[PDB]
Parts: sequence; structure tokens; C-alpha cells
Amino acid sequence: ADVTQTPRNRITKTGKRIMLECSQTKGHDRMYWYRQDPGLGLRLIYYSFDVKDINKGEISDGYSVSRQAQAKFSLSLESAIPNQTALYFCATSDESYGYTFGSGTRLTVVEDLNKVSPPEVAVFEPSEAEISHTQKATLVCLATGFYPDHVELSWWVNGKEVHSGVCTDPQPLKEQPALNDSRYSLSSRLRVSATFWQNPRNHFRCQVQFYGLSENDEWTQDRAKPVTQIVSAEAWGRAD
Amino acid sequence: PKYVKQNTLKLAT
Amino acid sequence: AQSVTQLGSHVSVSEGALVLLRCNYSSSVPPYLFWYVQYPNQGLQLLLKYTSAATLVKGINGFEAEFKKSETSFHLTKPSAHMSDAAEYFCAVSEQDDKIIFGKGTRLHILPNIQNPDPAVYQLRDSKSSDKSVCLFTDFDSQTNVSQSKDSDVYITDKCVLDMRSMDFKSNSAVAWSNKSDFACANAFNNSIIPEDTFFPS
Amino acid sequence: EEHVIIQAEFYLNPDQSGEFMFDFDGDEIFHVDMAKKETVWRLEEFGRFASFEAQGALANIAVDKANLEIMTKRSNYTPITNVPPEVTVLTNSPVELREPNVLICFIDKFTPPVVNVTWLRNGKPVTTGVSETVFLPREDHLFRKFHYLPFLPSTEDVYDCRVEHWGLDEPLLKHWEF
Amino acid sequence: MGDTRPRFLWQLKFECHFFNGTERVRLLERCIYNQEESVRFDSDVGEYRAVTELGRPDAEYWNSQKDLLEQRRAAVDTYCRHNYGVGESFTVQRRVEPKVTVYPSKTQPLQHHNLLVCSVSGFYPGSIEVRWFRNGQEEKAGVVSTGLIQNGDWTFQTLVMLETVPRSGEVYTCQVEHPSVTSPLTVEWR
Repeated sequence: ADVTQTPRNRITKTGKRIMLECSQTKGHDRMYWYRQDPGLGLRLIYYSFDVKDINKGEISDGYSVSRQAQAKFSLSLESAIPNQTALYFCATSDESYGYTFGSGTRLTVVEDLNKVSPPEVAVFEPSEAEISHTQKATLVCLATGFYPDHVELSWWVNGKEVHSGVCTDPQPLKEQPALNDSRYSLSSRLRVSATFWQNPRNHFRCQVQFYGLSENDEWTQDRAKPVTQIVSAEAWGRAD
Repeated sequence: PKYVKQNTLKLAT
Repeated sequence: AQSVTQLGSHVSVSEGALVLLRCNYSSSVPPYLFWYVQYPNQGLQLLLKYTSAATLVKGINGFEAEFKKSETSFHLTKPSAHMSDAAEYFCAVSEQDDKIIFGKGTRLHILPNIQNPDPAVYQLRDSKSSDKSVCLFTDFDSQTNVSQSKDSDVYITDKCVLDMRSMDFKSNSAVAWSNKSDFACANAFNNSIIPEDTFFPS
Repeated sequence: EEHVIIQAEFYLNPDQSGEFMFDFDGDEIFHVDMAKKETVWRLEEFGRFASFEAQGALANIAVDKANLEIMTKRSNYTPITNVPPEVTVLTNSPVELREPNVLICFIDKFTPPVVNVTWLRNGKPVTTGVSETVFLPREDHLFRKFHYLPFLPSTEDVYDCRVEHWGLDEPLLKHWEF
Repeated sequence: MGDTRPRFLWQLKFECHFFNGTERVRLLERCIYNQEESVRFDSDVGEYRAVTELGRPDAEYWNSQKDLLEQRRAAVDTYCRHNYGVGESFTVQRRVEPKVTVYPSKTQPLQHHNLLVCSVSGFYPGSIEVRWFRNGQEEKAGVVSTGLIQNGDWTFQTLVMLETVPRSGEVYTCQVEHPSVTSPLTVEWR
């Protein structure tokens, strides 16, 4: 990749200064930072056309940048607030409106790190009635009780990641929609042929990658520190 | 009404 | 004031039908115009770019867009919607100022051609426990929508489309669950208009 | 009729000096002040009818800078040959006693675009009211410049524009009296 | 500057050439290293061409990029015609009336060889005719002029002097035709 951003995923508490790093290898003079939010598209934060050149975009307030070198363009949240939760994209441009976007930084700003909680994951087996009515078999994964909303769910069949026959909810729902810091739930389906499900050597795992606390973050609670971790649940096929 | 520049291109390297 | 206006945050198209995504622009200057796609859980990919070279711009996968100065439009088209076209699409303008201003984006939802609907509500048991389960509503066509629960202790997902490549087969589903003792799969979707022929196994 | 509009840029090493200007039929429309990211209209009127996004100039100069380094390396670090300026000294209008005019020092046919210009009134260097244009383009890729001194005409005062340039073996000193 | 270091200069020109307004437009892009042009794009050719061996890699790399060449050609409309229309009111259509004064170069009696001066200054555009009249009749013989002087200013100045023997009752008129005037300006000396 020409353009690389670090980190790829960050949780931070409000009131903290945090820095996102963009680096490029095509030696382009134009660099940009955008943020993406649901329903608002990408909005330009800052842009730079040379070393030590800084220009305000649409939404520069609460942000600063540095361009000490041609290869690198740094974005800082001055004092992180929850509405700075977004997908951040660094871009370079050539001399003829050819943009290269980085793969993005998912940043979540929480008011209270005490509320961070990894998912519980359960796998629900296909009903006999479905198998017998359709000759297909639907597994359901439920990931529950997590905070913040910062997970990636994948299915693994016989130790290989599968995309075929999978649907995951595009956004988690709130377990307590009245609360500002409600925990989240997410579901996913994996559908397979009944014959594949009925082979008891077949192994099905739903994996949830959770982004949470780092080594640095302090933790005063009795429950386990809610670090970045994978939680999974699994089921084997059955002949019945 | 806005003047537009034409972009300078990078030489071959 | 360089701007671009897309109509509709969420739009639908039937599988196999013409794709049309609208974009109107505002510029004092002959503009650069762009369409980008963001495929699920990935970054931004340029589809095509207007440079004043030609009014009909062609891109990857049958995408095209026509610049019409007289209605300041740059509508994206594709001849046939595939399930893999499900994505967010962004139009973008530059008043020749070496920065791209983006529209708010339109997500394209593809309605699968369900030739043999078989709507059913199944109970699925937890792998780890005979005491835990969820309810799966599945195999309904495009005319059924799932409503959210009226009951704050009953959780119901939006409908999702999956594509089983092993059998070239697409299906709709929604999941409902509850910790409530009086929760049964027969009642889970009572707030939804379901097909009269929905299968409820014993 | 017949008109020519020129977008003229340069970058000079090791001075690290760059300019960006538009020319219409041999007069400057504007240039960009790189330090302040401001468009500078040659007459203030022009800024009332048109705009330019000054920041655009800085992207072009960044690429000029990258290209000058590539061409320098390609030429095996062959430097420019100094071409000395010609200096004309003249008046903005005809000259009447005690009616304020402006003294033009016109500097022409020179490269690279680095000159030191001094205004001497009766031997004293004078700075009051002084201004200058940027380095203007010529068809042969040499430069022109204008330096300006507003003044009260009288038989008392004698004038010199002193120009220094690397192509000259001593400073050129051009005289004006009434 | 006592500084002896070698200098390295990069110049770039984008030239838009307008015939009969925007009826015919030509675009010339020019890359210039140490005062020597290396590569150019000419809209009349429609691709890059090395002007010297140093430019050959750049002509070849740029001409390699079809979409790049297509936009450079469209710029006759999206750059040249556009910027022409931006500036037209205050550029092409700029009219500033000349100040015209006429005085003798020497105060001297009638019947003697004199130089009568017609200074015309502050004017724009550059196009102008100054013609010398004796009692109603023009003359071309003894007319000397400093030609057109560019003030750097968006103004021009000119002198036209007339070698002449002034006689009792003779009226001398300087006649100036400039695009700013509904009909020529005239200033007399009696």
C-alpha cells in the first residue's frame, strides 16, 4: 500500500490528546485528512500542499495537523469529545486529481472507560424443522453486552474464514435504547446445506474481534480488564 | 468569478 | 459554494434491473466530478472521473455517468444490479482547487429475485444450553418488512440478505430474542405484517 | 484583436525563492504572497470583480521544487549562466515643479531572478514610499522588474537607481535629474 | 551578493493565446531549466514534445497517460476560455483616457525653429494614433516619437514632438485617437 494509517482502530476517553499518523511512499505533495460519518459523507478536516503547509477544511475545530516531512501527515484530536467518533481517512493526490485514500482509522471516543465491556458470543444451531422444510441449515451468532460499538464479526468453517452464506447486521442494536451508554448486541447468520451441517466433523466458529482497552489504560474494576480481544463460540455438525 | 490555475506535473523519475 | 447533492440516503433496486444514482452539482467553474464506492468493511475506490474530456464517462464494471451542464447533473448508471453492487456511493466535485468535496452518500440495497418464497419462523437452540434460543424469520420475499418490537425486552434485527454461493441461493432473514420467560417464536414477530402462509413448526 | 494570458511560476535553489503570477498582454493581473497565502491584485479594482484560491499556488510551487531537484540531478548539477540586467530610469508621467510624480527603475533582460535595488537621492539611500513588482516573464525566459519611488520634483534633488546582480562585474548606477 | 554558490532555476509557463476573442485559442505549456525550454505541450499538436534531450523522458512519461493528455486538450475550454471570461470586464475591456498636454520646448519669438511637444500618458489600452495639425492641415515630415512606453502600471505614456517654425496667427492642434474616446481628443497652442 502507498498510503498507510496508524492506528487502524483506537478507543480513547474524552479530554485526551490523540494522534493519527498517515505515511505515503509515492512522494506526493498534496495530503488530506477527511472524516466520514453516517449521512454526512466525507468532510475535509485539514489539507497540506507542501512541508509545513497547513490549510483548514470544512470542520477543522477540535483538530490540529503537522506536516514536518513530505512522507507523513499527522492529525491530532486536541481534546477528544464523543462526537469525534468516526472513520478517519488520509488521502494523497497526484498533480491531476488522482486521489489515493488510506484504508481508514476507526476512532471511538468514550466519556467513561469504566463502561467498556467485551461481547459474550453464543452460536444457535439450525432447527430440525428448517432442515426438513428447506434442506438448508441456518446458524445464528449473537454477540451481546459489549461497549463501545467497535467489533468485527466473522465466521470460520473448518478453520477457514467464509463470506459465502453470511449476513451480519450492518449496525448493532442498543440493549437499553433509553441509556446514552447502553451496551450493544449484534447478530449474524451463516446458512449452509443440510448435508454440510449433518457432517459431525464440520466445525463452525463465529469470531468477534472486540476493540477495547490497551496495556497503558488503568483498570480499577474486579471484572477482567476489557482489552482488545477475540471472543468466539463454536458448534459442530450433527447427523441427528 | 474565479481564475483557475493549470497544475504543474511531476517530471519522470 | 462548491456543493454536490445526492437524493436519498438509502435506495433500492431489483436484482438484474438498471442502477441509477443521482447527483446534482453547484460550481462557478467547469468542475472535476467523481463517483466513489465504499464496499462493506473497506475503503474508498474511484469508479469514474469527469475532466471535461468527454460528457460520457466510462468506469470499471459497466458504470457510466453522463455530464449534463444544462441540468448540472452527473448521474451514475450501471445496466444490471448484482448483489455485489450493495455499497455506499459518493459523488464529489472540485472547482479546480485541488480538493474534493463529497456528497452525503447513497447506500444501494439490492432486492434479491426470490422465485420460491417459503416464509417460516424457526426456533434455534444455543450450542451450549437447551435453556437458550432465538427466533429466525426467513425465506420471505421483498414485500415483507420486519418492524421493531413494541416490547423493550424483545430484540428484533432488521432484515438481512445472505447469498449462499454453494447453491446459488439468496434469502432474507431477521432474528428476534428475549430473556423474557413468556417469549415464544409464535409471538416474536406479532408487531410485523408477515405472510398469511408463514410456516410455524410444532 | 489578439490577447495572451500567461501563468508564470519559478523556483530558484539554493535561494528557495518561488513566485506565482498571471500576466495579460505584458501587465501582471495578480501574484500569490506564498508567506500569507493571499492573492495580490496589481490594481485593487481587480479583487472587486474576480477571486483566486491562493492555496492552489502552493501545490504548484511544491511540484516546481520537486521538478527543479529532478532536472538539477539529470543535468549532473549544471548551474544557470548569469545574464546581467539593463537598467532604464524614467518618470511615471512628464515632470512639473512641486507636483508629486513617481520615479520608475525598470530592470530587464536578466537571470537568475535575484537583484538588490537601492534608491539614492543626492548620495543618501532613501526608502520612504518605495515599492516593487514581482519578477515578470519575457518571451526569451529572462526577467523584467519595476521599482517605484514617489517624490516631489525640484532642481535641488538628483537621483540614482543602483542595481546589483551576479552577472555584473560592478553595480549599475543609473542617474536622474530635472 | 558576495555569495558565490551555483544557482538552479525552474520556470513554468502556461500560455493561452486568443484570436478574435475566444473564436480561436491555443495553449502552450513550457518547462524551462536554467533558461532553456526542455518540453512543451502545444494544443495545436495535442501531445508533449521534447525541445531538448533532457526533456525526452518527460514527453515519453506524460504522453504515456491517455487520460492526462485528454484533460490537457480540454483545458483550452476549462482553463483558457474560462479565465478569459473571468477577467474580460477589467482586462480586455479596460479603457483609461489619456492626459494630453502640448507646450513649446522653448519660449521664443514668432518666425523661429521650435519643437512643439505632445505628451499623452495614463492611457490603456496601448493602441493609439497621435496626429499633428497646422491651421487644420496634418503633416508627416518633422514628426518624431518616443514610441509606446509600458509603465508596469496598466498605463502607457508617449511623447510625439513636432519640428516647426511658428508664425503669426498659427494654431497647432495635437489629435489623439484612442479606444476610450467616442471621437479624437484635440489640444491647441496659439
